[PDB]
Amino acid sequence: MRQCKVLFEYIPQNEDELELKVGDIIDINEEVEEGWWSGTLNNKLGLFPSNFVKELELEH
Repeated sequence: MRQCKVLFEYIPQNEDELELKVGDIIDINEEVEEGWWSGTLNNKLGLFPSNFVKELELEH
C-alpha cells in the first residue's frame, strides 16, 4: 500500500537502519514512528528517517 521514492541518498550507521538509494522505489507497509519509517526495496527490510524518502503518488 502506498509508494514513495527517495530523492537523495542515505547513509545508515546502525544495522537497524537501511540504505535509501536515490531513485529507488520502496513500498511502505506501516510507519513505526513519525520520524522512523519502514519499507522494502527488494528482499531486505529496515528503517530510516522519513525526512529522506520522497512521496510520488500518480494517477496514471
